[PDB]
Amino acid sequence: AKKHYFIIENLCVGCGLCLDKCPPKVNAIGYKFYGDVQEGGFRCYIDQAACISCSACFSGDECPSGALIEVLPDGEVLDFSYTPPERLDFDLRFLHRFHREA
Amino acid sequence: DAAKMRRFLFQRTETRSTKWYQIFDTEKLDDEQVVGGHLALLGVLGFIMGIYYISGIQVFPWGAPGFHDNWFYLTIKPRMVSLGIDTYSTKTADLEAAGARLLGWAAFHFLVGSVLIFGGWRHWTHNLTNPFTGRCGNFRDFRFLGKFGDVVFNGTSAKSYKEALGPHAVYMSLLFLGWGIVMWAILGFAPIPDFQTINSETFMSFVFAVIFFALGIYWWNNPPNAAIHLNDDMKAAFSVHLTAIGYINIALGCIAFVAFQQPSFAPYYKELDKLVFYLYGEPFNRVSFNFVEQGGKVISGAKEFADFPAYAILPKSGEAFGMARVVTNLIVFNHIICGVLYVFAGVYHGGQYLLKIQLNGMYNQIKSIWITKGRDQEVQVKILGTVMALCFATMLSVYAVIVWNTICELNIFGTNITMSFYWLKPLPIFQWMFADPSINDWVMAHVITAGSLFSLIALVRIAFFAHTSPLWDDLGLKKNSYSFPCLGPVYGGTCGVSIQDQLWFAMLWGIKGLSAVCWYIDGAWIASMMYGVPAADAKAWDSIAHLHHHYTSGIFYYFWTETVTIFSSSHLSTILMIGHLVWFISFAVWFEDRGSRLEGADIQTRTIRWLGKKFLNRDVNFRFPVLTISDSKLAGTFLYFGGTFMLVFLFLANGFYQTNSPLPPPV
Amino acid sequence: ITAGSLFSLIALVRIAFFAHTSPLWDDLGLKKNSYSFPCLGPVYGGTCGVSIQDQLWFAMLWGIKGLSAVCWYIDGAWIASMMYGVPAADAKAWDSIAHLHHHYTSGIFYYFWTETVTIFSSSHLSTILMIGHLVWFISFAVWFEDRGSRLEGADIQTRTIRWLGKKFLNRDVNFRFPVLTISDSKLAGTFLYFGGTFMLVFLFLANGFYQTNSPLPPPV
Amino acid sequence: MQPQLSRPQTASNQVRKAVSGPWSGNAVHKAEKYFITSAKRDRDGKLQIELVPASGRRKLSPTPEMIRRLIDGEIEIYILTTQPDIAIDMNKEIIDMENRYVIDFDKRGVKWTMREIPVFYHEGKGLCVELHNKIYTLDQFFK
Amino acid sequence: NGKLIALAVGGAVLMGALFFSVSFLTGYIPAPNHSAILTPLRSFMGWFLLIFCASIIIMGLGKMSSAISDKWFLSFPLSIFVIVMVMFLSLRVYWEKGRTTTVDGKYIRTTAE
Amino acid sequence: NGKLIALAVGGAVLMGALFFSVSFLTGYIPAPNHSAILTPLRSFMGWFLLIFCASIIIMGLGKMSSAISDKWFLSFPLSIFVIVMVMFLSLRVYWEKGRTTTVDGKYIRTTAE
Amino acid sequence: IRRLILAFILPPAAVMNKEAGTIMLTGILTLWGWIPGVVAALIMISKEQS
Ligand code: G2O
Ligand code: G2O
Ligand SMILES: CCCCCCCCCCCC(=O)OC[C@H]1O[C@H](OC(C)(C)CCC/C(C)=C/C=C/C(C)=C/C=C/C(C)=C/C=C/C=C(C)/C=C\C=C(C)\C=C\c2c(C)ccc(C)c2C)[C@H](O)[C@@H](O)[C@@H]1O
Ligand SMILES: CCCCCCCCCCCCCCCC(=O)OC[C@H](COP(=O)(O)OC[C@@H](O)CO)OC(=O)CCCCCCCCCCCCCCC
Ligand code: SF4
Ligand code: SF4
Ligand code: SF4
Ligand SMILES: [Ca+2]
Ligand SMILES: [Ca+2]
Repeated sequence: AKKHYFIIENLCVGCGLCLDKCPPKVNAIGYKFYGDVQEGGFRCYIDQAACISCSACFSGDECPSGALIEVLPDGEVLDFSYTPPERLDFDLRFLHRFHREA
Repeated sequence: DAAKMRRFLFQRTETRSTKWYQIFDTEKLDDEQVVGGHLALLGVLGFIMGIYYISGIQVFPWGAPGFHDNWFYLTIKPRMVSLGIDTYSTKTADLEAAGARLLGWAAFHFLVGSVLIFGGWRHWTHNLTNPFTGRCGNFRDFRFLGKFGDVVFNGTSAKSYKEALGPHAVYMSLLFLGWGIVMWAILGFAPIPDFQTINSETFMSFVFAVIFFALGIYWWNNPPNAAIHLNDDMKAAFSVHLTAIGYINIALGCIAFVAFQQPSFAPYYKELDKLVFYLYGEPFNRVSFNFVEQGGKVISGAKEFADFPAYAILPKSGEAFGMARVVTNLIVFNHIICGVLYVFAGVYHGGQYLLKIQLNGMYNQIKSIWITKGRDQEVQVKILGTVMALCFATMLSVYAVIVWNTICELNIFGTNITMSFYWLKPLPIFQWMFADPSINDWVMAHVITAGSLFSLIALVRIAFFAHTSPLWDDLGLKKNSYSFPCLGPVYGGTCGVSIQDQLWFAMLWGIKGLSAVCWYIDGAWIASMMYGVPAADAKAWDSIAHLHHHYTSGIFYYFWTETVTIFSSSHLSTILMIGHLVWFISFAVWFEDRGSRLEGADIQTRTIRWLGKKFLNRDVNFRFPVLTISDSKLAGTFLYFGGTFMLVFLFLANGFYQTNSPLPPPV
Repeated sequence: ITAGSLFSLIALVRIAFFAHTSPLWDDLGLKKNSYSFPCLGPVYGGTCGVSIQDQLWFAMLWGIKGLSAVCWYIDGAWIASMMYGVPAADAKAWDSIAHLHHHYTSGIFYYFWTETVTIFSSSHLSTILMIGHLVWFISFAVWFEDRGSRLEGADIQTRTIRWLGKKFLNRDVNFRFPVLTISDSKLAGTFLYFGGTFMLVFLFLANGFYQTNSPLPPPV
Repeated sequence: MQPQLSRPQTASNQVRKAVSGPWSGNAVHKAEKYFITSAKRDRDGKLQIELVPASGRRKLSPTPEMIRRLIDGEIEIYILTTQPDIAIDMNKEIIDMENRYVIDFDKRGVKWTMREIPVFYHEGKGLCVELHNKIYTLDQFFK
Repeated sequence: NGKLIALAVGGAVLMGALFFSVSFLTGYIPAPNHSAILTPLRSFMGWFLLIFCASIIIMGLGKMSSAISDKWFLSFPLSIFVIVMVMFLSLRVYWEKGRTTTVDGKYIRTTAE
Repeated sequence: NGKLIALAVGGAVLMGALFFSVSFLTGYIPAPNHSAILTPLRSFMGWFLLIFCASIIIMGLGKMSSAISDKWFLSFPLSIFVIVMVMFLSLRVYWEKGRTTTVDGKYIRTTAE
Repeated sequence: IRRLILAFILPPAAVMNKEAGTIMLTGILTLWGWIPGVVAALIMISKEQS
């Protein structure tokens, strides 16, 4: 289908939670090692030839490093199913009750 | 086919899962379902209270030998003697009345609990139809009771939890007044403001009834605002109330410990030392290998004593076995451990809700102070760092004091007990809260502070770093499951960062500061690890520090002394074995070995499949499942915590053995 | 002895065969290439402790039991049951019913009460006891699945020490707290566990025999 | 975050302002992360660069304002080498670069390796990406 | 299938017969008034019942999680409570039938001993 | 720098003036033949020595793990051996200066007691 | 004055200026006996003035 999902082998820490949600009948997600795993040398990949666009890896909302992206069918690249609204923040301290500022 | 296997270990994976131990998770429960569950559980509680009352029968007034003593009823017998429902009476005549009263109260609890369970079941099914009238009640808008439900709460049943606090407080005022009138009518005990008798309980029940009624009126007409607990009261309000109940329960344990030793409580607890107790599983009258029955008199194989025919349970005095403070310690430590556990669970469930609102952006959308404080990422770091620094200071100081005390006892490096911290007592302005204030009580206060701060470290890590931490902010990572055990060996390893694992670490850390209570309430001289041991100078504490009591033994020698009685009895011995068994099995799931277990279980599956063909026949498709590190940590925390506190119970329930005779120096 | 030898032989055989791959890891898309790596993360529900180093640690911890059996047999400590010589119901009746010519020290669990009266009576043995217990339980800080918790907390320690040293002391506090990686954590934990238990198995051995030849007539 | 409350060797690239940042947007990204999602050629030779945020809600362009927000250390731009508007043969360039240090136990990990490459702005040249010791520009060159 | 129980029971009875055979090979003096045939049979009964109870606890409590759900709001806690009450009544009608009294029948319930 | 060694000592001397100050408030009766001036100071010195020894052991065993290399072929076992020697000789010159005899000086070595 | 009396009586009450985490420090120091909290309150109430 459309909206391919991909894995960035630059944020991925190889936790495999994406692999846990990939259907066993399609081994879309896998492992590459290239070294010791104590130094992040166990990144994961998505075999785009086997991926059938389940959304399971991405919609599960478990990628901790934002390596799963789910590029949209046209061009849009997501990073997580929902993102907080990017709010301006400040600390509210009252004048002479509760707080006293200063 | 290597894929049919794959959707077998893709079944316990710690993704978002059903997790059978979350069927009653508050996310899928509404307010009325919570009401119904609590009502049904209170009915079951009444059932088990009736069962305990039945276990309290000693004469069965219709005529039969009664029940042997057990901790389930011995922990409440002082209360029933206080209420006049049971007696410390030496004669059968006054004990038949106590048995009849306990039987009647057990039947009353059975009936009331059945009614309560039926009501909770109907609330659980959203079926508030009155079968007698055929109408149906409205959970959202109901008259409370009738005319009383209109003069106060003029219709308009509470629509929100902050609006429900007030009607709840009026309900608790009704509970207080009902208990007061139950005292006054059924249990005698007119309300006299004499704060040395049970009559003061009725008087203060009426006083608290008035106080709670006024407070409920005020909070009905002026509901307070915690604001955020109104929305996800399933987890926010629930967890806040859980930690509040935990602190209340620790306070109740302290109140019990102080009160049960007072002279006003003497006819209920101290008088337990004038009784003889026949506990289930205690040393029974043994007989030789060739007993041939034929009662009345033993012919072959005379038993231990000619009395107590056959296999009767031998008597044990309440003075040598300090049943007074044994029951006091059982109650106090039960409520203290329950309070600590409830505080930990409240912090954990609050962290669960808080991660849930951090994931959907509601975290920044909280207005109440209780989150606008910790939404800083630096005040979080400052708070956790100062808690860690205070814990380090207190724990290092107290542990070095304990180690120096032990060194001076054993005279390691040629030291002496006069070099110890025997002079380090609480201040005279602090000596009022201890009897025989010494280095033991100072060490107890500092160990309580150190353990509380040590667990507070993980509690603060739950409260603040539910979704992200400054380490994981610096890394490109975020926590989004509250139950994931790890992200892997990346960065050298990411084990146990979720708030569930932080809860487990808080429990394990509070194990020390909580068992330190068991040592203390048993009088076990935590000021050093080897006390009362005849090695070099450990028996000189009573003289060098001018002690008035004589505590059992040091931290390590506590497992030698007072274990003379755990071993002396079969029931406590088998509890010891079971507790140790359950406890060390937690290593099979805490040790970083889950993948080894998975690999070995695959090997065993292939073996059983092959062993089912070489010798047996037919397919052997069954495969061995391995608990994942989320399940492994849950089961391990349960196994570890239960294994240690099935034997802390043994320390508590094997006797007091804290005589008031300070032994002289070895000289 | 047979059970413990075979039980540690399980880990030894896994070392000798599944050093690079196993039939489970053949069916997965995984291979072992480090002999010291601890895991591959929370994938497949977890891959903890699959290297030959970790299997060696498991073999050691498993042979701890079969070797404590040797300690308790050569001390005559009646490993045949968990209670012996304890006056509960019948643990003092073994020597009569079993027709023994020796009075073994105690049972398995009672072995820690008896033959410890002499450990306690001497300062040196008590100090060894305390140090062994301390070293042993410290191993939980690194064997438990807690390395990431320790790392997060250690970063908190670094930020605290540098915060407390910058605007209350002065100058940079560049030092950062190190945390043993899971491989280092498992190595240190295995040594801590093994030393903690066998610094006190020594106390079993070096505190007396106490296995007299007087078979304890039954209490009747 | 304050320098005295952070890990010692932390640069301003990894020091985040907006002290309560992690809960304002995605916690993974200290600064807002944008992706080059399309670079098409229409009419003239100039290419239209499309900056869609990691949130995937907008469809923006480099623009002087976002260029300033970039060079002020507030946003980050990546390309996702699997981008179909690429000029260099990234599939061969990724594969022959992993063949230096990756052993194909799975025989397909190198084949399906995709990574992000950051984009920086100098001024004289526009949004330019430095790849394989050579500085490519999105304007022509890299696409 | 019925072949598995025919082997679990078959294996249990085979190993019990093996215990009975090895009991005759070890020269031992039984208890004063006991039969050399029954006294190893009781031991094997205890051993097999121990392993079988462990199995059924693993077999049963593991299958409980596969069936526990929201529909177990009732009769799950009531089952645990009725287990309490059957155990408490068994500690009166099976274990320690009566209350400890001397051969004369006097209740030593206070410090009168 | 030097402010740390002015605070590690500064913190320790604070403990010296704090443990010694609270001994005069937590009213205690000292040892039969002892002075209240020095009896809290001895305990403080033992406590501080415990902490300082633990800290220096940690620092030393962390430093001789980054500094240890293949060049420590010698003087790694030789340092261990000389530590063993000094311990064994302190077992005779400082701790238990002589092999135990009676007050008269006689040796008892067999089961003649 | 009023603030010194507040610090002596309820040291957290006088110290509400400083921080969200400093107030916990003053409160828990007050929990430990009563002198540590008062000492912290006076120290950080004389620090913005002196
Ligand atoms: C009570 C103690 C233990 C066992 C009993 C045991 C049993 C076991 N373990 Mg273990 N284990 C630890 C304790 C125990 N591990 C600890 C403390 C650690 C941390 C160091 C630990 C660690 C690992 C790792 C890392 C691996 C294993 C395995 C592995 C399996 C091997 C399969 C086999 O050959 O059969 C051997 C199995 C038996 C002999 C079981 C027979 C029952 C008997 C009568 C004992 C009764 C059990 C219990 C006492 C009673 C409770 C019953 C209930 C009803 C009350 C096998 C089930 C491995 C596998 O799962 O696969 C190979 C694996 O990889 N472990
Ligand atoms: C003796 C036993 C223990 C400690 C001593 C301790 C200290 C400690 N632990 Mg621990 N720990 C366990 C035992 C001990 N955990 C176990 C058995 C488990 C498995 C359940 C475990 C697990 C975790 C997890 C998961 C985490 C931590 C941490 C954490 C830090 C918190 C910072 C703090 O409160 O400072 C307080 C630290 C002290 C007061 C240290 C001073 C003490 C003494 C006077 C010093 C003696 C030290 C030693 C006994 C002798 C060495 C001397 C030498 C000569 C031989 C803090 C250093 C956490 C961090 O790393 O930072 C937050 C973390 O995440 N743990
Ligand atoms: C000891 C455990 C290990 C600690 C060490 C952490 C290191 C772990 C990190 C592992 C890596 C490692 O170590 O190896 C590698 C490297 O290691 C070293 O690098 C460093 C680590 C930077 C040096 C060590 C730091 C310091 C010098 C050590 C010594 C610092 C010591 C511990 C000072 C702390 C003392 C504590 C904090 C006590 C502070 C307590 C404060 C007081 C008591 C407050 C309470 C009293 C007041 C409130 C009034 C009391 C009152 C009164 C009177 C009346 C009534 C009432 C009611 C009341 C309450 C080499 O240099 C390199 O070469 C080597 O590569
Ligand atoms: C032919 C090849 C061999 C085939 C047969 C071999 C397998 C046979 C094994 C059977 C028995 C297994 C040995 C034990 C297995 C063992 O010891 O390891 C612990 C085990 C975890 O094992 P794994 O799942 O890693 O692997 C075991 C594998 O054999 C199959 O799972 O289970 C637990 O965690 C127990 C906790 C269950 C949850 C209980 C939580 C606590 C509940 C309350 C109890 C405490 C009360 C509170 C007190 C604090
Ligand atoms: S979930 Fe994300 S971080 Fe984890 S293995 Fe998959 S792509 Fe990598
Ligand atoms: S979309 Fe489906 S097939 Fe593709 S990687 Fe995700 S789970 Fe696997
Ligand atoms: S050792 Fe286990 S829990 Fe720890 S990171 Fe590895 S897989 Fe996860
Ligand atoms: Ca006790
Ligand atoms: Ca021995």
